[PDB]
Amino acid sequence: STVHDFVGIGLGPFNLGLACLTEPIDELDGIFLESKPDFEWHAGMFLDGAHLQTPFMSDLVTLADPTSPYSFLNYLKEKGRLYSFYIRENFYPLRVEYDDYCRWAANKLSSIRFGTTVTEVRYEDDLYVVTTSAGDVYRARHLVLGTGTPPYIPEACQGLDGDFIHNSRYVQHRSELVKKESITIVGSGQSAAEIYQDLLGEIDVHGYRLNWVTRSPRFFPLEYTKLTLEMTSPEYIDYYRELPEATRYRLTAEQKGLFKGIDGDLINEIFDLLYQKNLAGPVPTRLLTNSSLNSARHENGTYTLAFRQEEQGKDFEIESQGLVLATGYKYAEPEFLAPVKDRLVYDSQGNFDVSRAYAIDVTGRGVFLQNAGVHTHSITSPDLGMGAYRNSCIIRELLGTEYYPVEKTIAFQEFSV
Amino acid sequence: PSTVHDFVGIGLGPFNLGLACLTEPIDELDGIFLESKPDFEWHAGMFLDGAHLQTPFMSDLVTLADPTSPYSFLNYLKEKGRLYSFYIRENFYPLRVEYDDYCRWAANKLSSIRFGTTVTEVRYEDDLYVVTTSAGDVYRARHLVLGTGTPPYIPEACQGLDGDFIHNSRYVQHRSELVKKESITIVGSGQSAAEIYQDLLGEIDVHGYRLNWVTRSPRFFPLEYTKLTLEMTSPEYIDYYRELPEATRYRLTAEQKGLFKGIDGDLINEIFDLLYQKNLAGPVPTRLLTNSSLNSARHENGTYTLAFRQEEQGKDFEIESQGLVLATGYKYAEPEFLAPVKDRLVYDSQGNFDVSRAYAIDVTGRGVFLQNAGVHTHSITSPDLGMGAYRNSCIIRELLGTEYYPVEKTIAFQEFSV
Amino acid sequence: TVHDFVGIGLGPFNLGLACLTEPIDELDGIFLESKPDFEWHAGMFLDGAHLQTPFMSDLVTLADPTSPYSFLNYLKEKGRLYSFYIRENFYPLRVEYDDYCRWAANKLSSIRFGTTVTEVRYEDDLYVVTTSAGDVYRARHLVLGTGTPPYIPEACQGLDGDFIHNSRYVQHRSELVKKESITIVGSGQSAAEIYQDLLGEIDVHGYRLNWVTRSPRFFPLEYTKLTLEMTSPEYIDYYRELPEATRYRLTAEQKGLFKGIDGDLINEIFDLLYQKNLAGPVPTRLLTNSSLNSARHENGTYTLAFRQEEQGKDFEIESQGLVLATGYKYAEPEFLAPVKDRLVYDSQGNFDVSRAYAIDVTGRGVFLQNAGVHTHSITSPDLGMGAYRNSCIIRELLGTEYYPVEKTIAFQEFSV
Amino acid sequence: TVHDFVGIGLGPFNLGLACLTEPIDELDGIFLESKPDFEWHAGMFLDGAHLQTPFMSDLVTLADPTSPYSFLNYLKEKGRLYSFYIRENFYPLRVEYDDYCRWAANKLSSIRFGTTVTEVRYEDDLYVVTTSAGDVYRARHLVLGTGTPPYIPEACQGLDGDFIHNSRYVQHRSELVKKESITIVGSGQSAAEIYQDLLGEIDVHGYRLNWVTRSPRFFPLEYTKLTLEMTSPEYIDYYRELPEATRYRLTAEQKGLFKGIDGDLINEIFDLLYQKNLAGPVPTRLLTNSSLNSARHENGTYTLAFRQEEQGKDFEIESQGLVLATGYKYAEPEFLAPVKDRLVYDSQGNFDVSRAYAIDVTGRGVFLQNAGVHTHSITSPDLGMGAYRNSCIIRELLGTEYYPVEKTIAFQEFSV
Ligand SMILES: Cc1cc2nc3c(=O)[nH]c(=O)nc-3n(C[C@H](O)[C@H](O)[C@H](O)COP(=O)(O)OP(=O)(O)OC[C@H]3O[C@@H](n4cnc5c(N)ncnc54)[C@H](O)[C@@H]3O)c2cc1C
Ligand SMILES: Cc1cc2nc3c(=O)[nH]c(=O)nc-3n(C[C@H](O)[C@H](O)[C@H](O)COP(=O)(O)OP(=O)(O)OC[C@H]3O[C@@H](n4cnc5c(N)ncnc54)[C@H](O)[C@@H]3O)c2cc1C
Ligand SMILES: Cc1cc2nc3c(=O)[nH]c(=O)nc-3n(C[C@H](O)[C@H](O)[C@H](O)COP(=O)(O)OP(=O)(O)OC[C@H]3O[C@@H](n4cnc5c(N)ncnc54)[C@H](O)[C@@H]3O)c2cc1C
Ligand SMILES: NC(=O)c1ccc[n+]([C@@H]2O[C@H](COP(=O)([O-])OP(=O)(O)OC[C@H]3O[C@@H](n4cnc5c(N)ncnc54)[C@H](OP(=O)(O)O)[C@@H]3O)[C@@H](O)[C@H]2O)c1
Ligand SMILES: NC(=O)c1ccc[n+]([C@@H]2O[C@H](COP(=O)([O-])OP(=O)(O)OC[C@H]3O[C@@H](n4cnc5c(N)ncnc54)[C@H](OP(=O)(O)O)[C@@H]3O)[C@@H](O)[C@H]2O)c1
Ligand SMILES: NC(=O)c1ccc[n+]([C@@H]2O[C@H](COP(=O)([O-])OP(=O)(O)OC[C@H]3O[C@@H](n4cnc5c(N)ncnc54)[C@H](OP(=O)(O)O)[C@@H]3O)[C@@H](O)[C@H]2O)c1
Ligand SMILES: NC(=O)c1ccc[n+]([C@@H]2O[C@H](COP(=O)([O-])OP(=O)(O)OC[C@H]3O[C@@H](n4cnc5c(N)ncnc54)[C@H](OP(=O)(O)O)[C@@H]3O)[C@@H](O)[C@H]2O)c1
Repeated sequence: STVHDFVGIGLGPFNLGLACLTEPIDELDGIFLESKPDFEWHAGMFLDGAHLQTPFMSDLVTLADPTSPYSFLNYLKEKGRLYSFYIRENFYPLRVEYDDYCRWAANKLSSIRFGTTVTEVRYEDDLYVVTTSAGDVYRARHLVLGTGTPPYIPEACQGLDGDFIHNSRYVQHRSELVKKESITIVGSGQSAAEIYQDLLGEIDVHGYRLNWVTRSPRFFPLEYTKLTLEMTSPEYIDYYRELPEATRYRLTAEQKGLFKGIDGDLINEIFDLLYQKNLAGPVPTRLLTNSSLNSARHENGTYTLAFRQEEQGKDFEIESQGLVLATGYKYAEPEFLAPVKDRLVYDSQGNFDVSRAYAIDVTGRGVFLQNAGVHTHSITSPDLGMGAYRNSCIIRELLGTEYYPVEKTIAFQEFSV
Repeated sequence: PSTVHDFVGIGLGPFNLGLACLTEPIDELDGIFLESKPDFEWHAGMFLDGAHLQTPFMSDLVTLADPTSPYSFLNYLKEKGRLYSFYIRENFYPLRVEYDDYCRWAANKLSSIRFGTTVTEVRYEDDLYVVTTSAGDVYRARHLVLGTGTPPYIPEACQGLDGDFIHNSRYVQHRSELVKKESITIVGSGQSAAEIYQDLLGEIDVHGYRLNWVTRSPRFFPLEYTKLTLEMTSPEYIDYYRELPEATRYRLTAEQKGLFKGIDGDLINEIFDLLYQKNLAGPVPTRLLTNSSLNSARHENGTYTLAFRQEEQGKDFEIESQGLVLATGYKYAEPEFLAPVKDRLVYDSQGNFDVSRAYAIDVTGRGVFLQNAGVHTHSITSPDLGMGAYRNSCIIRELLGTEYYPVEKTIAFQEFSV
Repeated sequence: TVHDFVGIGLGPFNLGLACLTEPIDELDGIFLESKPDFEWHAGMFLDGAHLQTPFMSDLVTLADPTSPYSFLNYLKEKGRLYSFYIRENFYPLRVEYDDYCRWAANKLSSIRFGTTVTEVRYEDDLYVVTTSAGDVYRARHLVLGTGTPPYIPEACQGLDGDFIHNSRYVQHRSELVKKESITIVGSGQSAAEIYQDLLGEIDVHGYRLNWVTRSPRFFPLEYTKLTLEMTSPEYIDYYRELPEATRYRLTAEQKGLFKGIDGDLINEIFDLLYQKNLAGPVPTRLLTNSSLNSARHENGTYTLAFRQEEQGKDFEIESQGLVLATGYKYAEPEFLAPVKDRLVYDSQGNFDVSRAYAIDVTGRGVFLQNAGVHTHSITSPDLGMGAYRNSCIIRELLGTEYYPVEKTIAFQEFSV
Repeated sequence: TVHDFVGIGLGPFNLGLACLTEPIDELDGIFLESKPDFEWHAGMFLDGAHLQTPFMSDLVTLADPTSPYSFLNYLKEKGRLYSFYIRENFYPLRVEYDDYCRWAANKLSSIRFGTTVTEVRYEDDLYVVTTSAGDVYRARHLVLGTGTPPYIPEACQGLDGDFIHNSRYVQHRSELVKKESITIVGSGQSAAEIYQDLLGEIDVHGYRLNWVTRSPRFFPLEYTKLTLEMTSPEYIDYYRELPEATRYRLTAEQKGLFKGIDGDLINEIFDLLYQKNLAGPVPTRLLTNSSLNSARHENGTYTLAFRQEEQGKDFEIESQGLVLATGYKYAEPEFLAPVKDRLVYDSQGNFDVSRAYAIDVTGRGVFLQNAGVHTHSITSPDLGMGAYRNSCIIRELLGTEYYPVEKTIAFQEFSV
């Protein structure tokens, strides 16, 4: 029956931003399929005071069209909170506020189908046939994959017994963790430090042991200096994508400090808190680096975790009743892409050889990939501050026209000669 | 010549320009704006290097009334190809030259502005306000929105003073002359004076002049910018402040000076650090004096003879300076062109415009609207860029009868009235 | 046995005088403290609370950085100097500063704890100080350092119930958080710290939280560096020489210079209000320009009659908890009754403190720590000027200037 | 006359040793310095330049806060203590620290300025130190503190023209701004301060400003407090015990821990670029990943051959002015030639500095200040660990501890 211009699979910030940007475009009509009954953005990490790491301009539309009615500032105006935000004079919205803002934006759009899980994608008669778990079938000429990056746990914890959790479900399991006699957090990303700051603040009223163990060499901060922020730019992606595949993969091993790590102010608040608590006596906490969790066993409601200090070359074990795996996220190719696997391009490492224009299929403009492209677009791939730019390039290729102006240079420095 | 507009805006500063930007998509409103200068220009004499706004960029021409408006600072940055650079800069306060460039950019997009037009006479006839220009043109409108700003103020001691002294509003144009002199004296301790002092103190070793900073103020007090005090820049505080007695309001205007005047706290601290840095190499020939009012001045032998009095201590003293920079502020004066319609304007017991809560100054309560110059009725919000959109939205509401842009009634956590 | 001086009270100002006078052998002093050990406003030991002056304003440093009683040498001895080095924060925590003073007073032998002064007499060119236990000390000079007791409004004198002055907040916090409603009177630094503490857990206990003050705004502590130059020797020289009526009118105008709120705490309070208001309306009220004029206690509930002094309207507030954060005030200690004929007073009844911090007819017999805002402006209760004042006292007691006393420190001139 | 030790060189580390050993009567030391007086990188005395470590990292404070040679006591003597207190900045200006170090050296009795060491011999179980003037000193121990001389790329060895290393920038600034083009090579803190200085006057002189660096990014100095805990005694113990190949790999991947740009300075450079770009296109280039491989001089211009080592592309830059901010490197001094057999080397040819900072076969005869990143990681050139290493050196010299040597300062653990 009906054949749309494109189907959006998943409705996270990137595909929702595409939905807000394509809604006023008449000659371009797409639909978005989302498994959840409504938008929801990492609710398990809705800690008190938690905020974005990027300014409010990295919302769904502003960096492409500040006049769009779905901007964060327009959302604050409708809620009667714009003047209060003006006085707050903070660039970073709280996560619970950004999540409510996204739900508010998705509710203004009619191109979204909530409660719809894509289970099969087929290519028939020059059309992509999308089938959902409820049996509904959609057809279109292009696809925009925005399924995000699911949680990642070390394989040493796959099949582990007990009540251990990934950080993506921390808030729902907080009441149980604070009742235990010991808690161990694995990892040292931003989520680990937030949870560590959270549990360390109440370490007196509960009396547990708090262990923070990570494989990284240091609790390194997020490199947020402005000359480095210029690498989140179109001209750098131009230079980075043209590099040989071996150079891009070697860079990704050394560029994790540019988009991961801990907020510098959070590290300093954690030290200040440690200093404050230690005035009343020794604090029952441990912080270890260069230690990789290699195996874990459960018994009597207690975990025996085996680490190896890879730098020192020594093994040690830690016993703890609570286990929070703040081990990050990792993309895996969705199973619904199996019938069209022969139409998708791959690189010499088994991952999608994403084009400069964010395409992953043989035609070069049929299947578009949101996120999951660090090996081809560097730190800009999961960046909320580049979602409107990427959606601009996707709109430009889908439409042929540059509906939203796409900047070619933004940086004072040059990366290529 | 046969047209009757809904209103005529007199003067095109940031407040009336914001009204122009906000009424442009309103078809039921027919406005026209008359500006003396050939183009927009915003205190160009204070375009010192690095100088920036005291209010975040959301206090632009439209955003607090309509973030979706095409005349916002963010949309302007997007069009200039600078939006991502400002994103990385991560600074709420635009440069002054940047804000000026943005306002000229927005005025160029409108069709309702007549530049090079100086209003000389306003008359009332046939239930219409007749506005004559210096070129002889005549515009008729049902309403008026007055936005002529606040001209410079100099003390009575300097009226009819000889020499090359300057008010701070002409500093950038006279800077290359001032740095040649043997001594410079700054009078006043507002934000303008401190910016000039820092600029001249930064080059004190390159030019070898004495640098005097003398103020009538009791201290170099900072701009009170803490957030609970910022909540007084709100509509609910205006509701409270406006309905206070006239004597109470005039007393608060004398005491609320540190709320919207004074110096940025960061600038005061950077001044001290620079004094500390320069003092390492030897005595810095600079004087910082407070509680001292300039009572008399004369220009003889090519130099100035300033007579001060330390009002708190009660002792007179003199300062000799070849340069004189009066950073003594601005003050509104009733424009001459309103003379033929003073019978239709409402005044308080002090002789100033008894500006209504809805920003009207005429007898009907909705014919002549006043931008700025309303501190005695609207407190610190009167010259605040962060309340221009709010005032214009109330003005638009009185012109239409309907609230085109939503007008917030409460924004603050605290309460001011019981 | 007759000493050179007897110090009455052992707060930070007399303790600093103790550490500064220990190496001076030509001075014999003794200090009498009522309490068993040193304790500094322990009722305000809120979590994270810190000083409002940098650590260089400790007991000795601004007079002698080499003294062994410095905060830095204290940290060195506690194995915490390097951690403090990484902390890179000028402001010690309040519990830390209390522990530091306790560590310093207790390294000295000139302090007699558990000793309350009851009467002071002048008998043949000597000051004779008798204690509550009957013992008697004689000295040629006296150094009064008894501090400033809490102040409560007249509307609360003889008030029934369990209300507290903020100076006893830490002890009574467990019971206040049980109540259905809490009202804070005042808007100083103590009131805002308590408000921030109670607002942080307003969801946990679900009480209504009121913050009503007589101040016109929640004005911040004016802390910019050019204003800090008024905490200088040259400003006291200028301020003390002003006419007494000028000084008294100035004290009403310089409240924001030392009796406000830390600007960052004000901003933290607004952000917490903004944060909690996302979930729903926060049951809190913040009112200004309101004076507490009468209070009554009925069935564990307080009825507080307020008047908005600017608007001119009365209003009431019902609250089960009442925290008076209404500041402190110096009262003439009754043990000075026999020597009142030797003390100099001004036209308003307060001690006419000389520039050299003396309050007796000889200009060098009785010295007053603190309680001198009307003569020395904001420098009187300032920990940053405790070492300067003590070196001037030592200068009078010695005849020679032991510790170098700065004459000018500021870039600006206050006097012409 | 045979002393207990001879100090060779008088930089901050050996000057600190001199202040810490002055009150030790059981120790007889002497220090020999080539300069007529103390001078600390005066070629980098740009206006506003400050230390990157707090003032507690002075000559003595972290070992003995009571020492009369502390920065705070220097400020007291200069009548500048209160103004510094108002300044409330942890970082002294470089001109200030240089004046303070000169002040401390003039108070001491153990320094011979204008004395260059030309030879070191070992005979009769003593070290023989011969100066260029022919004077001969004997002592049981030696402490080497000759610093790290400038390093320039070998592509600039024997280069013609008026090019300079950044060590001499202030002396050549007047002539640099007259040229039509200036190129800075490298991206440490030195290069960034120079770029900011020249960019600030780019509208006054009309040169083109080039900033090219082999570094992959203009990375900031990692200064967050959990990383600062790696500058600690416990991290040195863990680090030194690691295998030698592991230590040499860490020195390559820890340049951002002490050899970056101050984060505030990066953001200021970007803001200045934003500001000046408002008026028009600013004539400046910033390039990374580019190594300088060849350089030749023509008339009064330089032709520089660069290679972007990542993109794999050669390019050239035409520049009249050349400023090499390429860092510093320790080379073994020639005066150690006769005693090389008594020194210990590792597999790479560098000194195998022990945990107690010794480099001689006896493990306690010759100590090395600085020049030990491969053995003590980022603490080796750090002013914040100068008093600690000097306290250990004094412990080895005196046989036991004189100043308290902390065993643990951090909250985290590095060894398991
Ligand atoms: C706690 C946290 C905070 C972060 N903060 C920031 C920040 O401040 N700035 C920044 O730049 N980055 C940030 N990131 C990184 C990144 O921007 C986010 O992870 C972001 O959510 C990624 O957007 P996405 O749409 O690609 O993924 P997601 O938000 O995970 O979108 C995936 C969506 O697709 C749906 N879906 C999945 N499979 C199917 C299917 N088969 N059919 C239909 N729907 C499906 C899912 O239900 C989900 O709604 C943060 C990440 C985390 C975890
Ligand atoms: C240097 C400086 C910086 C400031 N920065 C800020 C800030 O960051 N934030 C803030 O909130 N406030 C700020 N202010 C205060 C205030 O917002 C400004 O003074 C602002 O320019 C006032 O706008 P206005 O339109 O009322 O006056 P103006 O900008 O002065 O507008 C008056 C205009 O009307 C024209 N005009 C006058 N008479 C006539 C006539 N008869 N016919 C025709 N045209 C006429 C004039 O030519 C002029 O263009 C600043 C003030 C100064 C001086
Ligand atoms: C919570 C709080 C925090 C403050 N923080 C700062 C700050 O950071 N910086 C600053 O500059 N100022 C600060 N102040 C203000 C002021 O410096 C302090 O109040 C300071 O404690 C005053 O010192 P004092 O010795 O004069 O008074 P106190 O510290 O009160 O000393 C009085 C002492 O004398 C004893 N005493 C009283 N009567 C007798 C008697 N008859 N016989 C014997 N002993 C007696 C008392 O038991 C007590 O020990 C703060 C005040 C408060 C309340
Ligand atoms: N709005 C916000 O503030 C916010 C909040 C959360 C996340 N984010 C962003 O989301 C992204 C991910 O953040 P994240 O903190 O959730 O995850 P993350 O940054 O990827 O951190 C994962 C941590 O787990 C460690 N790890 C992995 N496997 C391990 C093993 N076997 N044993 C021990 N440690 C192991 C990793 O060490 P290695 O270093 O060796 O890999 C790493 O330290 C980042 O880009 C972040 O900026 C932002
Ligand atoms: N965006 C920006 O950065 C910026 C720049 C400039 C201005 N502004 C704002 O514009 C407004 C005016 O600023 P402004 O600094 O130009 O003026 P101002 O704040 O009014 O300062 C005037 C100074 O001159 C003093 N003075 C007046 N008459 C005197 C006399 N006879 N003798 C000695 N001193 C005398 C005044 O002392 P008294 O205190 O006794 O009156 C006062 O200190 C302010 O609200 C300001 O915030 C903002
Ligand atoms: N280490 C620290 O950070 C720290 C902590 C606490 C205190 N301090 C210092 O200790 C001193 C005292 O602090 P504080 O906050 O406890 O006292 P405070 O500064 O004197 O504040 C007292 C408050 O109570 C108000 N008040 C007085 N009588 C009232 C009445 N009848 N009705 C309503 N309100 C009334 C006052 O309003 P009015 O303005 O009208 O008088 C004032 O707002 C200050 O100098 C402070 O800087 C420092
Ligand atoms: N307190 C202060 O303000 C201050 C001031 C100056 C210095 N310092 C400290 O002194 C130490 C040295 O600082 P520094 O800035 O003088 O030097 P530096 O940190 O060692 O920086 C040297 C720069 O020159 C580059 N380089 C070397 N050879 C090159 C070549 N052939 N071609 C291109 N680039 C080349 C290096 O690239 P690579 O990255 O590949 O090596 C590096 O970027 C640091 O620890 C610093 O913290 C402190």
